Amino acid sequence: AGEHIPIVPVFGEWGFVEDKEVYEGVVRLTKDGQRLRNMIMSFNADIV
Amino acid sequence: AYYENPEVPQANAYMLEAATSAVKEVATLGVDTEAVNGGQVAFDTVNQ
Amino acid sequence: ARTPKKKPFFWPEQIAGFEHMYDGNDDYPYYLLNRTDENSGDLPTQPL
Repeated sequence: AGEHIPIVPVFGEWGFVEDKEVYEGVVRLTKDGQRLRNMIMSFNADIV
Repeated sequence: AYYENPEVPQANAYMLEAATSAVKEVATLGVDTEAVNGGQVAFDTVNQ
Repeated sequence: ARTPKKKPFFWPEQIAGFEHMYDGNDDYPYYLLNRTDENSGDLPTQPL
């Protein structure tokens, strides 16, 4: 029944790397720093 | 003579410093205003 | 993750028959190594 596409995606910062799409929330590469802590946590648990 | 366990190397401690700073880095976009309208301001403008 | 960490060195001729005295569990409150060896005996000097 629309006269335009009724589906509106909301984005954070939105754009292209060059030609591939990329967008980010507040979680994008947050994943990196969590894994360093988890690394030390898993290894030292084995020592204990 | 008494058994000496791994005491957790200085390399592990150096990585803990890099780990704690990394996880909070992306996680906070940048608090513009305390409480409401924090790091979500970038999302809020494009959402409306 | 990868590196050997602080654990006692031994010789293969003084760790012979000891593998229940190291396992990472409490089956023991002490350790045992070979004090003397054939082809001139030995005495403890902390040989580890």
